[PDB]
Amino acid sequence: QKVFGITGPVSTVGATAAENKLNDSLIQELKKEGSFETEQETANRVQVLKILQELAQRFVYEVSKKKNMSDGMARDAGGKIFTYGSYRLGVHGPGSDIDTLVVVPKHVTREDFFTVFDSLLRERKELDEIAPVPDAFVPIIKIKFSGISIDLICARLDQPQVPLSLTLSDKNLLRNLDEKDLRALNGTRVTDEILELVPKPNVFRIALRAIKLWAQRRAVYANIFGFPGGVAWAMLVARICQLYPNACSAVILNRFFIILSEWNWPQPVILKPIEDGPLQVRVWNPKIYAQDRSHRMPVITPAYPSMCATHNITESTKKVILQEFVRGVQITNDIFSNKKSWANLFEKNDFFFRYKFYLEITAYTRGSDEQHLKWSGLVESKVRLLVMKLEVLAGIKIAHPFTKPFESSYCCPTEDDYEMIQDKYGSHKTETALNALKPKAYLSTMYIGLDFNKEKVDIHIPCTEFVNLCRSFNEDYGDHKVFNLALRFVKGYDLPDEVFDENEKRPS
Ligand SMILES: [Mg+2]
Repeated sequence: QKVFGITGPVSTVGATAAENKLNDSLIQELKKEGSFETEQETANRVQVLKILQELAQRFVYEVSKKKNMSDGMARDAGGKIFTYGSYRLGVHGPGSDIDTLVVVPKHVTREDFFTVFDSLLRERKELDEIAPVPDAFVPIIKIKFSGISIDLICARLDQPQVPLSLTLSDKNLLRNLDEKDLRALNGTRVTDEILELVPKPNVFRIALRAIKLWAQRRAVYANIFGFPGGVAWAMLVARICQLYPNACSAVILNRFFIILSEWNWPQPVILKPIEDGPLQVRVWNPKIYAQDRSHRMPVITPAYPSMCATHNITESTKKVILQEFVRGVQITNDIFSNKKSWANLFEKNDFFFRYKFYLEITAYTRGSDEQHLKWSGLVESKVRLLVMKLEVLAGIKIAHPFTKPFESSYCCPTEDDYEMIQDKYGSHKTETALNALKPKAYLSTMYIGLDFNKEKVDIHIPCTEFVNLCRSFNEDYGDHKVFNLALRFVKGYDLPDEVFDENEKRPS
């Protein structure tokens, strides 16, 4: 049974009463920490999805009519919404976006999605916000609609109709699709497979809710900065579910930390045998592809074509993940022996207390929210490259990127003030000299914690290269009247208080 994975179960023993009690405690702690939304919020999501399906049909219909098709053929053309990622898995929370895919027949172009479908959304009274990003890895429209955040992508099939009955599991659907359409289909195909690959979906969901919370709190969740993201975490949980098909989620978590802490990296985590299929694309294969051999902690997607979802993991972030696995073993063991609580497991990281030195990376923009989102996105996208350059330097013991940029915005009349913002920010010694308060200047700041092992050592070259790289991406970047980029080396005693919550106090 594929549900027991590629190695067979470790144990088919069922949960005991004591284990189920630990599981009840685990669920109550998840509830206390806000993991679950209300029944009303779930209803609200279901309603917006009905509307999205209606609009997806209307979109395909309108495009079809514009290309001179009869009413019947335009109806027949169809159009269908799917969800993927956390909502589709049922592990979403009150804040969560719905990752949503719009699948359209062959005559409906990506251009049509960004014009006709985009306009259909803008005509709705329920639309709160809309931000099209036709450039992203997967071209996307991000919206808020009746208060719910929806992330919308589009895939064009090589068939003239998209009926309501359509499922995406048939790998023949991938024939004749361009790279972007393949990418677009991959998310939903993988999510759907993960669900079919675990022995008991609700055990999986509770375990994954816990790992998502744990990973966010422990600052090991962010694919962009070299940590596993949602799909990778989902697959790691799924693997352990297969090994203990009759276990309770609390037991899955204990076994998870142990197994992954002890695992023989770079040996891969795989949920089902790697499939071949009808395309000429490479499937993950460290035997024959040197890039694949380089993956440090490979977590491989099950849907054809299999790929490594954790390719971004670096030398430094691997160490952090493994450290966090070890803490998890210690703590869950203690919870099982009734010495510690689930709340102990989910305690927030102490990133800003644990290093003597930090590198601050600040992306400034003076203009619209749009070009800042684009600029910072760009700068944010390169941070992992700086980490890889820093971490291989002789003097550097670790270069540990934080997982979330600190965001800020300001009243910036001149022209002068933008200059003054770039100056007093990043150090607690000079930061107080800000206000008001908060025409606008944006900031995104990433932090890299540094551990060094005649002192120094000199990190300025990779830093300068990083700045030059980010400026290179177009002539605008590039400017200096609008876009700017700063790297600052700070001691821990001198970190800005944006970095501590009103719950901790700064070290010295
Ligand atoms: Mg998302």
